[PDB]
Amino acid sequence: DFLDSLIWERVVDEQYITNPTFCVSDYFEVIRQPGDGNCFYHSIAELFFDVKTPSSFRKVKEHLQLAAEVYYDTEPEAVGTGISKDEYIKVAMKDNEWGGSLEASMLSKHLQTTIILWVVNSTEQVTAAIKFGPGRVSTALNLMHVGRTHFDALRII
Amino acid sequence: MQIFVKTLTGKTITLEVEPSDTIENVKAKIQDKEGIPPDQQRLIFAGKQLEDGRTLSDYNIQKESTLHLVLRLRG
Repeated sequence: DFLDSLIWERVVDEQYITNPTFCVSDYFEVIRQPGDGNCFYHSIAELFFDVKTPSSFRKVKEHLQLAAEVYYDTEPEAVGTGISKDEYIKVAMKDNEWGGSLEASMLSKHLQTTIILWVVNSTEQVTAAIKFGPGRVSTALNLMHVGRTHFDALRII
Repeated sequence: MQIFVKTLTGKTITLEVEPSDTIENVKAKIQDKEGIPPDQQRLIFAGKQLEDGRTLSDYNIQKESTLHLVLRLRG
């Protein structure tokens, strides 16, 4: 498989990177998420549960709170802020609040799946990816970072 | 002293820098040259993310070294 042929560069703590270039539609099917401010979480809800409801994202946000409780203090991305664990949760858990790499990292440890964020072009072309956890991409949760501000969901075809 | 900085899309940046320069210092130099805001930069070398307080020599970064630049991805 092509996606599994991609080599990943570990750079810190089971966080891997990779810089290919290909068209997402060739390998992935895209399931679009609304422009909520919750699209990051919706994206997880689409891939993690059987049936995705509009209120499911709160179950993954529930998991985040549980995950931050025990992982925040050892997260590399968090360290490079100077924001306390408590300072972080009273903002992340508020409605319509953006998320991304920090929460991807934490959650991958918590739900024990590996999560990937595929940075994409206005030409719907991937140019970079970050993997969180040691998994291969097929058995991983694949997310697409659309603008520099949006997340949609991806299923391997 | 020229160092190398490799981004997520595989793009390299050449940077003149002095071993005594802090990590905040280097990030500020990246903003100059590439328009990347410091608060959005993750500087990774040797298997660890650099911290603002320390200098370049505290992670023993010397001469032709290549650090990773990872953008803090939010959305």
